Order: sequence, then structure tokens, then C-alpha cells
Amino acid sequence: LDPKDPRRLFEGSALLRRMFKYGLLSEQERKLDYVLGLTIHKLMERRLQTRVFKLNLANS
Amino acid sequence: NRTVIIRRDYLHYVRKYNRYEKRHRNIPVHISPCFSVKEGDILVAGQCRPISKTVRFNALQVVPNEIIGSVRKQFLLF
Amino acid sequence: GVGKPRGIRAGRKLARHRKDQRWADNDFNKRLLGSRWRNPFMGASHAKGLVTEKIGIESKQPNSAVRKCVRVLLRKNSKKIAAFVPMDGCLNFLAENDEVLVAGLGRQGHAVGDIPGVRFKVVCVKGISLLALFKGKKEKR
Amino acid sequence: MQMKGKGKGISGSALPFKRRSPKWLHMTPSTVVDLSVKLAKKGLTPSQIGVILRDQHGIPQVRFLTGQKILRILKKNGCAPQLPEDLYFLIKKALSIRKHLEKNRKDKDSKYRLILVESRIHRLSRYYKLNQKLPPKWKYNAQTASALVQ
Amino acid sequence: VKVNILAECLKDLVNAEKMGKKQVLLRPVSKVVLKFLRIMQKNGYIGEFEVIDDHRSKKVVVELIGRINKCGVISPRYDVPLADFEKWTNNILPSRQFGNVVLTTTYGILTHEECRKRHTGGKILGFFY
Amino acid sequence: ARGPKKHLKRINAPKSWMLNKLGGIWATRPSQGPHKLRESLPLSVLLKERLNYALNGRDVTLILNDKEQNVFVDGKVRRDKGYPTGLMDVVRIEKTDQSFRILYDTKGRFVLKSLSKEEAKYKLLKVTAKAIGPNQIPYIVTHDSRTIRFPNPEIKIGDTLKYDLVNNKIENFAHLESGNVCYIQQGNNIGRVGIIQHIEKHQGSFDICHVKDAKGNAFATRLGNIFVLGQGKKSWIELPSGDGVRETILEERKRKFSY
RNA sequence: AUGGCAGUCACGGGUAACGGAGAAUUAGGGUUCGAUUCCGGAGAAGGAGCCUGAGAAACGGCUACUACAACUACGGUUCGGCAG
RNA sequence: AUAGCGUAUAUUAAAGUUGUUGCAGUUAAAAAGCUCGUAGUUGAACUUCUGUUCAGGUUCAUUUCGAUUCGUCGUGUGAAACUGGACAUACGUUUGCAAACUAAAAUCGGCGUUCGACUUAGGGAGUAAACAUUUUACUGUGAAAAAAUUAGAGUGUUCCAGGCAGGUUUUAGCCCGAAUACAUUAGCAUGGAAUAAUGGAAUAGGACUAAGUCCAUUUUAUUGGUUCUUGGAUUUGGUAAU
RNA sequence: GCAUUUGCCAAAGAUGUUUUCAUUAAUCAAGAACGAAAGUUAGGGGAUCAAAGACGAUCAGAUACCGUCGUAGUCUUAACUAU
RNA sequence: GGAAAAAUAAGUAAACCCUACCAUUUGGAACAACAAGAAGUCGUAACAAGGUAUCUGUAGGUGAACCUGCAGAUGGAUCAUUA
Ligand SMILES: [Mg+2]
Ligand SMILES: [Mg+2]
Ligand SMILES: [Mg+2]
Ligand SMILES: [Mg+2]
Ligand SMILES: [Mg+2]
Ligand SMILES: [Mg+2]
Ligand SMILES: [Mg+2]
Ligand SMILES: [Mg+2]
Ligand SMILES: [Mg+2]
Ligand SMILES: [Mg+2]
Ligand SMILES: [Mg+2]
Ligand SMILES: [Mg+2]
Ligand SMILES: [Mg+2]
Ligand SMILES: [Mg+2]
Ligand SMILES: [Mg+2]
Ligand SMILES: [Mg+2]
Ligand SMILES: [Mg+2]
Ligand SMILES: [Mg+2]
Ligand SMILES: [Mg+2]
Ligand SMILES: [Mg+2]
Ligand SMILES: [Mg+2]
Repeated sequence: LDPKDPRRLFEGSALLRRMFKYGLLSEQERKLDYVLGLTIHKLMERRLQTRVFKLNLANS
Repeated sequence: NRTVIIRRDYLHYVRKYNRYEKRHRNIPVHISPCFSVKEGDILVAGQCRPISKTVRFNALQVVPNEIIGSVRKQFLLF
Repeated sequence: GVGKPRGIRAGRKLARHRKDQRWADNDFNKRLLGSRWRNPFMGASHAKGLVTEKIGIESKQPNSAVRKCVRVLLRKNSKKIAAFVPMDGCLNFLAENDEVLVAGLGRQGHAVGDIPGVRFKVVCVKGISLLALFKGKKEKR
Repeated sequence: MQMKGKGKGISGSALPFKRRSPKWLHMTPSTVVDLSVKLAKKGLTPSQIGVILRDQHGIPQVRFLTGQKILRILKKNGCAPQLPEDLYFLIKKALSIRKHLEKNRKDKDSKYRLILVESRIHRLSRYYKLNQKLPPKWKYNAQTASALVQ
Repeated sequence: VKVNILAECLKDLVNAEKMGKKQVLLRPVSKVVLKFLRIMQKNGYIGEFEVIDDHRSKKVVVELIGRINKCGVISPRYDVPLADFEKWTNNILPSRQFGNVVLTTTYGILTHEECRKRHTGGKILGFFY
Repeated sequence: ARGPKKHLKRINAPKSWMLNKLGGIWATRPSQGPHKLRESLPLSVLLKERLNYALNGRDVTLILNDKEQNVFVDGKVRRDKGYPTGLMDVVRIEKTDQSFRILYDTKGRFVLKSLSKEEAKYKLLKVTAKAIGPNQIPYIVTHDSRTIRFPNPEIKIGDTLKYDLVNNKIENFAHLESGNVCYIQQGNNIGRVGIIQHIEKHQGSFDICHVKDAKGNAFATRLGNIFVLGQGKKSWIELPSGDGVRETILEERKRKFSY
């Protein structure tokens, strides 16, 4: 879409806002183009599993 | 008797090939004596109640026109 | 230009051409000519039948072997069928006149490279999956 | 190059640039219009008349000088050659063929050639009729041709 | 016979840059041929160009820079809603970086891109990159 | 078809009722009344899902059947599970003296506006047809299927009247003409309120209209969908969701979460 | 009175064809399905006829025929039609 | 692969192996032996180009300015093009509105004039209706049911997904929701300058204009008779680079 | 498909054009004109070569490749056949 | 005056029969026929100029492949020889 598309401007932002609530992109990574460079390895790390362990809350 | 057939010429689009083909619908038109007919002229019909099996259109405005021969050959996106 | 015509007004032409030149496809020509309905199963995936007799058939070209086969009579269809009985001892379970469930072998047409005119597989004896009869701990009558 | 999948070239004729009339010549449009219609009266083709005015009386392109195309000049002056050169001639030879064919009812190459020539004539009729430049009921068959012979 | 001289002229030209010709003479020319030309010129593909007055239908001579990679027309000039654009941009153009799909509009003739500005576009004409 | 339909399906019942998709399978089918099927809100919907005074289905059955009379529509008592309360109506909940406007959202959902004993008096009527009937007498008719006897003569067919329910009296009308305020009863643009720009009639069978409003937006709709909410800028009733004006999904965000 | 339709495919035939909303895979374009919750249509064993009513040729109403289902003291009877 | 996994059959993709996009056709399958030819398909080039200036943004550039920060705004130039105006033999005319300024005339004041305020005339601009041959095609909005697809909000224990839910620390009450997009094909409203087709004055006649004459006719209470407005028919004369 | 001379009959390309006409055109289902041989019908004609056939020879076999003869055809008029 | 059975004519028209035709299925045999395979049998066509070449068309003959006449094409065993 055009960079000033009523749609993009709204859905684009909201998609990002969601990448933020789940913390996949850091504050300083707004621009949509970044939505793509997302490792499945990164999205895997934000799981109750990957977290409980990386929170020294488990032995493994 | 005071009834005529008008032929409309339109194009139809073809989703796949992204192009058109020619097509023609024939129409039963009723002609009040008032205007004088002639074959091969453009006519204006209105939507009048069913007058017969086919008829459902009456002539309201007639324009005389010249086509040198075949009315069938004649095909105009009028 | 090439053979095909590139007119914006000539869609019709291209259209009819494709519908026509398309009969040259067997896959098309096949289902289009209700051919599937005329085979022994009448389109069906499987068919029940009665064993008419266990016959054996010889392997082809570089292979030489006695294949196990049962001649079956399909129920509503009522046709003579050539059916290959699978694995090793298999035919030892098929008693003549029992009820059998048959299905095709790799796309209905060419039989396995080895077999001659057989187009079917036998999967059930008296309504008992063969595999089941093939492994002791399963079933037997 | 008309009815010819194989033969084709370039005869000649390229009107010179300068759209005005040649210097050396002096002739009010009218002067020419007389010669033109006079010559025409004698029974000439606008096709042939123009040829004279070029070969004889140094008038390269009557159109450039009058601001009028020959056939037009002629039509304005009643001296209009009824049937156009185009059709006229084609029909002429189209006919000549038929006569020759008769005494040579076996000459096949000529049967063929006529087929092409008669074909053309039907192409002109289609045309000349559509430009309301010839009555719609016009029809070249054998009687249309012999009709002009009388 | 002849048709879409824009195509006649266009390829004659491509054949030029492709052969490495220093300049080209396009024989049958029209307003279209010229507009397209000044659009390529304006975008910087072709160089200076002169129109000779053939008392019949002008002849044009276009100087060849050496940046034209390809410039052709498109068979029947289909109609193209603004919605039909990406289809053609990903289709004709070698990238999302040389956007040059000339179209005809009611708003005249615009670059593949300009048509999005004016917000209309319509029938395809040709392409160059 | 067999005869005349008689039910209604959950799935098929208008999005204006903001209905429960999972709900059941049906939905109270509006009873033939003052307003058309689609343009209406059967009471059961009005109390159960709307007000929420009722709840389960039997809850209604009590309310409208109870010998006390708890529901009033335009100064009258109603006891029909699905009376089609329509646009610009006035509903009173006896036992609490509640007064409501039956008006559409800006997003097209039926909204209940709370009125003061003041507006609860007047109700806005739109003129259906106008012709003279029996023994030389003039009759006017309102969308609300009101039939009027001896009405002021300066009233053209597409008018809008202010009605004093208390006296079943008319007062201050106002036709639709370049320069008025309007509400659109239905369409891809319902719930909007703006200034009429001009009305281009095309007679061929369908006239159109244009409009402006707060943020000066351009609106387009067919006359049949224009309801004159007032004459010359001043609206005549309090509107729901602030002023009758909807926001871009973009304006909603910036107003709420301020993006 | 003699027209009406037709290669811009009439007329006729096939369809394991009730039409849509939609369903499966899809770079784009396509390919194949839609009995089946929404809508519209058709039908209630086949076929025709009708009473009644605001409303159906209804069909969980009636009449006759074709083929059938249930009882019988064989005289006669059935509010006999599960594609709810 | 894993509470799942084989198999049979129809079907999708791989199939640029049915191809409009996007195939092949000397020899691998495939140009007809060859010509004519109505349907069909396809068709050359010309018709305000262009310039000047103003304005609104737009961008981009920046030996640059003011603000903010974790990335934007304002300002200036140049530039392009858009737009929209205007004017230039140059896309319109009437109306009503509004009007913006100017040329005269009036009135009022001071000393016929120096000047000022206030009137008639005047078009832009500013809307709405009537016109620019007729369509194609494109813009845009009206219409395109719901459910489904996309999709916003929303921790149903995640999730399928439902459309709910959020805060009792204002709790006989509070806050917030049920949004949005796509919908091609045919119809409607509408903006339009390109391509494309179609059309206007050539037998002549057309165009604009004045008068004359004849036919037809609305309002004049109505009927006549005149006249007259309004349409149409001609004849003539004038105008126009016919 | 067309090569002896000469004479008629209608035709054709290309070139040459400061001649007219001014889109008249490209290709084409239908639908037609042609299309060596061989072959067919009814007449001509019949020199040479020659399918079938009759013979010699060659071969294990030869009604085949060589040799001696020979009918249809090959030539023609008028029909038909289309590869 | 209303009104049951009965009877009546024109009508809608069930079923049934006859006369034609369509669609969809399904059926049939000895001998025959077709399909596929081979170090069956007889010979050798074709490739090699495969006994001095294949091949196309048409015609005629023959255990068989095929031979033969007339006309072609090289995909040939030639891209070539007036002095
Ligand atoms: Mg055409
Ligand atoms: Mg093998
Ligand atoms: Mg040439
Ligand atoms: Mg009810
Ligand atoms: Mg109406
Ligand atoms: Mg049918
Ligand atoms: Mg279907
Ligand atoms: Mg249903
Ligand atoms: Mg309906
Ligand atoms: Mg059941
Ligand atoms: Mg697998
Ligand atoms: Mg295949
Ligand atoms: Mg002007
Ligand atoms: Mg010689
Ligand atoms: Mg012949
Ligand atoms: Mg003979
Ligand atoms: Mg010997
Ligand atoms: Mg001899
Ligand atoms: Mg063998
Ligand atoms: Mg041979
Ligand atoms: Mg033979």
C-alpha cells in the first residue's frame, strides 16, 4: 500500500503494537519492514516454556 | 402489425482471457402508428406493461438512419 | 505474432479454442467422458465380492513367478474380476466362496509392473482385513 | 501487395516537398479548370487528364495549383465520368478476359486470372457502395458489364 | 500491414540500444510515439531528439544514451483499474525500482507511477526499463 | 412458496440488533406494525438485550403480560413480544418513568437515547404521502404510519413534522430543501447528520441528495433515506454518540488511545 | 396478417447438474467442487383432480387411476405413505 | 510422521504437460499442396501545440535556519509536475447568489477642484440548472443480506474460538464493546482532457442574423375575430476566410 | 508445372512516373478456382518403353534384382479422381 | 323456497393400448476376430551402396517379408568439373 493508506496507517500500526505486547520487536524497530526479519527462533523464545527456563525458575 | 424487432449490440467480457466477444439481444417493440418506421434505423423504447408474449417495450422516439445494406452486418456500440 | 490471436475483441475465439484444443488431454478426456463410471467398480473405491476360484498367474519379462490371484464376482456390478492376493501366505486364508473386499493398485489402469492383466488387490476375507490374518496375534477363523 | 503471398515491390511517385505551385508557371486556378474540363469533355479520365497537364503543359500537380483535386473540379463542372476509373477499368479487362476465354474455353491460367479480377471488382463495389458513391442496387454479374458495352 | 506504430517505433529503438546504435531513425511516427518518447526522455532514458517534417507523417531521430535496457508495447492495451496495478508492476517491470509502465488515461499519458499520483490510470500502453 | 413466512433465524436477524451469534437458532420476528421488518426493534429485543431489564425469554412474557403495564410506545400501552419500535419513536418504561428515542448509531446499531420529560412530549414525524380523500378533505401520512386529518396546507410530500404527543398536535414543520439538517434512516451512510446541499432529481426513477456536517464531510444518499432532523442547522433532538458523525477507524483510534 | 430464432450457435442431445452465499489448493492468472445450517426453487410413492381458506394443487387434508402398505366373521374398513 | 500412521479412488499443486499471463509446430507430435474469398479478428498519420504569471500543496535537493529527541516539524532556494486560476485569435453560455475591484453620475464635509465615505454599470471568482455527436474505458460515491475470508479491540488457562468483558476502593452504580476492508460481471448518480469506435456542412446544404409569409399553439374568464408569445415551414437579404 | 520456329488471343511482375482514387486494406470457418503420376467412364491414337502375363538364365529356392517378348497404360478429346 | 341420490354437456385429464422416435444402461456364441510374447516354422525386407539404395503416392501381382511400372524426395552411398 501507499505509505499514507488509511488502511496501512491503521492496520500496520496495530500489527506492530501487537509485536510489541508480545515483545518480538524492540521499541526502536517500528517500521513494518522489520516485521519480516523475524526468526522463528525469536518467536519461540517468547513461550511459557522458553520463559520459565530462562527465568532460572527451572533446572532445564 | 405495429410491432418491430430492435437489435442491441454489446460486448461481453471474458474473465480468463481478459477480453471481449460480441453479442446481440433481440427485442420485441410496439410501434404506435404516429411515428413512421423504416428498416435499419435507431429507435428509443420505453418500459411498458406486457402487451403480448414478447412485447414489453413501446417506441417513444425514432431517429432515422442510413445503413447501406445488411442490417445484420451492421454492429454498432450505440 | 504467434498462432494465438491477440485481439481485445477476440476473446470468444481464444475461449472456444481452449475448450477445443483441451480434449487433447487424457486426464480431461477421461473424467469428461464418464469413463470412470464404466469400469468394474463403477467409479467406486472398493467393491465386495465372492471368490470364484484361486488361480495363479505368471510374472512377465525379467521376472518369473507364480502370483497368487483370486477370480472374484462383484456384487451389484456382477463382473469377473482378476484380484491379486497380497503378501506371502495370503492365499492360504482365502477360502473359495468367501466374501472379499477389493481395491485397485496405483492409479486404475496399469497393474504393478510384474503382473499381467490384474488390476485389483484383495484386502478382506469374510470381512477380516488380510493384514490382520497375516500377523498371528491379530485374527483368524 | 494485393492477392500476392510472394510477389511485392515499389513502383514510383513521390510528391516533392514544396507545397506551392512551381515558379515558372502562371495560371489562375480558372485557366487550368478550363483545360481540365475542356480536355475532359473530349472524353478523358481524370487519371489521364492529369498526365497531360504534366507531360504537355508543365503543371506538376493540379491539386497544388488549384487547391482542387481533378475529379472534384470535374464533378463541379458537370463533366463527371459517371463510373470511376477504378471500377470501370477492372470491369473492362474483367470483360476482355471473358471474351478471350470463350474462343479458348480451355485456357485455365486465364480462368484463374479472371477469378482474381472479378474478386477485386466485388471489393470495389463493397467500397464504392458504402460511400454512397454508387447506387446500392449495383451488381456486376455479366449484365452489369454488358450493360456498359452498349 | 502496419499497426501500433508505437510498437513499430519502439522495438526499432530497442534494437538500437541493443545493437549499440549511436542514434535511431524511426519512420512512421505519431503524437503517441512522441509523447512516449518525451516521457522516456524526461525520465532520462533517451537523449535529445529531432522530428523531421515528412510531409506525410513525420520521421523522428532519437539520440541513444545507452541506458535503455528494453522498451516495448503491450499487444492490445488492456484496461487496468488502479486495483490492477501490482499485478502488472510485478509482471512487466524487472524490479520494484524501475517502475516504468506507460499507461493512457483520460488524464493523458502518465508513468506507471504518476497514475497513482493522479489516482486514475486506465489502459496499458507500453513499458521501459 | 407454501404461503407466508412466519419465523426468523438467529443468523438472518439484522446486524442492527447487535445479536448473539451463538445465541440460539431463531430470534423474535417483528410483528407486522408501524415499521418495516429490517427497520425495527421488537420489544423483546429492546428489554432483554438492550436495556437488560428482562433477561431470559419468560422474563419478557411477564413484563408485557403483567396486569400492570410497564411499557409505553408513543403514549400508548403495548403488550406484544415483538412490537416493531421504529426510528424516531418514544418508549416509556412505566415503573421507572424512563423515556427513550429509537435511533440508529453512527455505525448503524439501534441505540436508546434517554429523554427528559420534555422531549418525551414531542416526536419527529416524516411525511409519507399527501393527498385529498373523502368529502373534500386533506390527508397527510407519516413514516410512523400516522394518518393525519386536516393538516397545515404548506406541507409538501417530503416533509418533516414535530409532533406534540400530549395533544396529538403538530407544530413547526420543515421540508427538505437546500440548507437543512438531516438524519439518514438507512444506507451505507445511516446514523449521519448533516446540512443538505442540493437535491438533484433524475425522475427516471430515483433522485439523489448530498450533504455536509461537522468535519465537513461529503455525503451521498437517495432521498427516501433522508429524514429532516431540523430546519436550518438547528437539530430538533439530542443525538446519540455525541453528534451524528462517525470517525475514520483512524479518528476513533486517535480519539480513544490517541495514536 | 405471416411472422418469431439462428455461426455474436438457434433447434436437439448429455450431465453421478437444483442455482447462489460459498468450499479445497493459488506468486499472479488459474484448476476442481458445491447433496449438505443462509436464501430462493422443487417435491413428498408416480401422476392428475379438488374441498376449504386471506393463504396451498397442500399433502403429517380429500377423489380416481398405476404400483403398493394394514385388518377382516371376505360383507367391508384404514387419521394407509418416515425425502420429520 | 507420532495419538496417530498406512491404503484405494476422485480431485489441487508440481503441469510454461492445455499456455490469456505462458508453451510448442525443419528434423522430436505438429503449416494445410496451392490461390480466391462474406462471417471473425486486426488496422497508418493531422485537429489548443505553447508561453507568461499567481496560487495551494508534493516531493526531492540543500557549502542553511528555528524545535524535538531517540525520530519529526517549520523556513528558504532550486526543480519538477500536479493542480487550479488568469491572460494570451485559447474548455463554454444563461441564470440566481455572493462578490470582488474599477470607470462614471449623485449626496455629504472642508477650501470649480485636492480628497474622502456612500450609489448604477462591470467579469473573474463562488454555487445550481441548460450545452460540449454517441459509447467504450477509467475516478468516485449510491447498491452489492447474514454467516464465511481478511481484520481492530479482546490472556476463552494458550489455542480452536466466543464477542465478550474491564473496576466494589464512588456500587441499589461505573467504564468500554460488537468497528473495518474485498465483493470483479449487468444495471443506476456522477468527474474526465488519453487510446478506440462513432458522428457533424458536398447533390447540397449547412451555420448565425433580420424581415416577410404560411401551419401549430400556452397564459389573456370562456367562445370568436384580430394581435401576440411560443414552436415548426419556406422565401429573401445580411454576416462569417462559408 | 513450364524449354523447336513463326503468327494471333487475354494475362503478369519488376522498373519509371511532379497521373488520378484517396482506405479502399492483413489474414480467413463457411464457400469456390486449380492440383505430374497412377487410377476410372465413353471415343480416338498406338512409335518407344513397359505393371499383369509368356519365356529364357541365376540360384539350395526366384513367378526377384540381368536378358527375349508382351497387354493395360504411357499420347489425345470429353467426363471423374485429389493424393 | 332451500335441498340430498340420479342423470347431462362442454372441460381438466389419471391410467391403458396402438403408431412412430429419443436417452441411459446392459447382453450375446462355435468358427471367427483382436492383444501381447518368444533361440516356434519359412525365408531374409530394412540399417552397411544390407547384392549396386531406401522412401512417398497410386496400380498390379505374390507362401511371407515384398517385387514391379509411372511420378516424386532426399532425410542418400554427390553439397563439386564445356577448357
Ligand atoms: Mg470492423
Ligand atoms: Mg523393465
Ligand atoms: Mg512494401
Ligand atoms: Mg407474534
Ligand atoms: Mg416511481
Ligand atoms: Mg437440454
Ligand atoms: Mg454444478
Ligand atoms: Mg432450504
Ligand atoms: Mg423470487
Ligand atoms: Mg428416518
Ligand atoms: Mg505418504
Ligand atoms: Mg497428461
Ligand atoms: Mg474563455
Ligand atoms: Mg532446342
Ligand atoms: Mg474439378
Ligand atoms: Mg481407351
Ligand atoms: Mg544349379
Ligand atoms: Mg521390349
Ligand atoms: Mg517372429
Ligand atoms: Mg512403391
Ligand atoms: Mg496393393
